[PDB]
Amino acid sequence: SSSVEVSSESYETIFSQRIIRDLQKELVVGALFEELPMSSK
Amino acid sequence: ILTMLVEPDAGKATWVAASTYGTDTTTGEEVKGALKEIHFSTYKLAAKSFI
Repeated sequence: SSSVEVSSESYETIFSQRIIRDLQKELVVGALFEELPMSSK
Repeated sequence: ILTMLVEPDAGKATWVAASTYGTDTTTGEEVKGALKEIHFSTYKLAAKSFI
């Protein structure tokens, strides 16, 4: 409880700012092919 | 005989809680062990032949 003699109200917890992704889905199809730089429909 | 001491096996150290912190229990459970002994002795082989 972090409560021996003196106390701090959760000021202490190191809110941290590091971010992450779960080995998320590899994308393999979208980029393989080539583009026909078109101008219209 | 020849007696040697075999060190006793491992005993776990307790996971104390958060309430315990700040009390005599914080120190946790005692880990206590007693050396054990192994004993060696001898037997005999003997033979006689007689010219």
